[PDB]
Amino acid sequence: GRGAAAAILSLGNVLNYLDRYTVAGVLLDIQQHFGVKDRGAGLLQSVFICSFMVAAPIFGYLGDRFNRKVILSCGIFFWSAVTFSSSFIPQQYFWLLVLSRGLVGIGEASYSTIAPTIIGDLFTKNTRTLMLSVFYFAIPLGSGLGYITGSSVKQAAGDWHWALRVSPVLGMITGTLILILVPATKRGHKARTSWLRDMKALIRNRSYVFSSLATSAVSFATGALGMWIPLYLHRAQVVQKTAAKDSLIFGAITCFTGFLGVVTGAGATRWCRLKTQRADPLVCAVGMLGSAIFICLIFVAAKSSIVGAYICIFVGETLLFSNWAITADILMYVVIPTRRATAVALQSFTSHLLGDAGSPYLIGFISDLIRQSTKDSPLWEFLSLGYALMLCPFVVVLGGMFFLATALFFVSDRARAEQQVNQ
Amino acid sequence: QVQLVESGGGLVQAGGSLRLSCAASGRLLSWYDMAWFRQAPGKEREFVAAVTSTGAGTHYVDSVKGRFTISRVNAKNTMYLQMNSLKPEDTAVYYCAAANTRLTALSLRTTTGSWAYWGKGTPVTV
Repeated sequence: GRGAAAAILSLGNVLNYLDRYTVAGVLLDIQQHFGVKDRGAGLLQSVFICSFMVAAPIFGYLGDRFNRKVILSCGIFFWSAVTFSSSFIPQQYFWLLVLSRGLVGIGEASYSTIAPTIIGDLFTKNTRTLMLSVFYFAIPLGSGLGYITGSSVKQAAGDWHWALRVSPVLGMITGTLILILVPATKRGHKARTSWLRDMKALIRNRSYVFSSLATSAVSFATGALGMWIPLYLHRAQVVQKTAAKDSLIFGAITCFTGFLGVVTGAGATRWCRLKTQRADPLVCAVGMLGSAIFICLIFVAAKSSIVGAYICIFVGETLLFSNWAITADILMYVVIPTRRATAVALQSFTSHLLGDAGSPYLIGFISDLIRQSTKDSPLWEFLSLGYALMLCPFVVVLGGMFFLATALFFVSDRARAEQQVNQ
Repeated sequence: QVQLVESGGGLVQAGGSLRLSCAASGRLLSWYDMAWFRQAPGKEREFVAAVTSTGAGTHYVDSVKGRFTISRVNAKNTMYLQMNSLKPEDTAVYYCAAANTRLTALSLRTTTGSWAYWGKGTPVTV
């Protein structure tokens, strides 16, 4: 039975996303403990994403050098040990935690780049598609589990440190199993010149660049929200006269909204392709516009009620995540197969570069700049963070415009791809 | 679910010109790469020509280049084929086929089995 390897890799990916988003739930505790402003809070996630984006292509290339199971297990052990060590960092030191987050990002990039190739090599059928679908559905569930685990451990233990201590141990329990229940596959296949030629061909392409910018905007919005929303909700609750719950609620909402958004995007694409051939970018653009509207609406109605904020977060995150299952189909319809893989790598770089990497530190810097100009108070800091996160709907609308431009150039670039393939 | 209907095929005098129209109404035609095949009386199905989704790619046979033209219109949801200077060996039944669009070499896809969708087929006699 080869399904044991798929199951253990799926559990490992769940734990990977849990470890990635554990810091999100206890960002407030970390800020209170270390006596730092929002700049460091954003910088943690920024460094994590930067290390992830730098290391992912390197590990992807290294996966064809030696056995992938060994390097995958080594990366899992490395990031687990780094997190466990970071759980015991002295208060007066802050750069050590940043370096630990960078090392964890390196390990997570290694795992995320290596494991899907192993899963794809294990199965060659519709079962491969089903297993990849499960492995990728593990993402929102993993993020929700990370949020709720951080909240629950912080509440029960009484100290946030154990939040970084519970996850690594399971990783070891995972890693050994991966060292045992993952079969070894005996598979194999001008590199710089090929990269240069593919980059030159792709730059001249039109819809590909706009789609990459749109997914970069999506990554920007998702990173900023997933990094700052629980803290913003806690500040809003502090503002209200009424006296961990927010993190659990946001984790459950994140999981449910990710699954629902993927489902509704797939359904809208299925039931809208009959109208016209440009359904794939149009659905994404409509979802982005709706998500931007609801992201503005939550900040409009955050001060009034928290139930409305939860509902608006639910709807906005669903609409925002609706594009994840359609971006790949947009990409594979324009780029020719020979240059597809490289294209993905470039996108997997660009979406991280202009998007997820800069978003948390930019939001923190804007919030700090606004807060410095005014006397420090819970109301004023809440307003400053709200104004900082008000930049998200602007980026979401820009991504919607980019999706509209992709729809405009869709048919022309498809025709160019067809005539190049047949040439 | 796409239904293909052929029209304009029939017996014609040698050396003339003819137009064949393949119409689809089940779904949108912009999602399908189309092609024409012929069933010779003494042979099996044979590839004739093919048109990609946007019409930017065309492939023919060594005995077909410079004699046949094939194109499509998605606004009217119909593909057309023009045959000129017909040879006596062209008397056969022609089938219009459509397949899910793929960014593969159109010339390499001439296996008469990859096209999951077929039509009624019309006989043309020279």
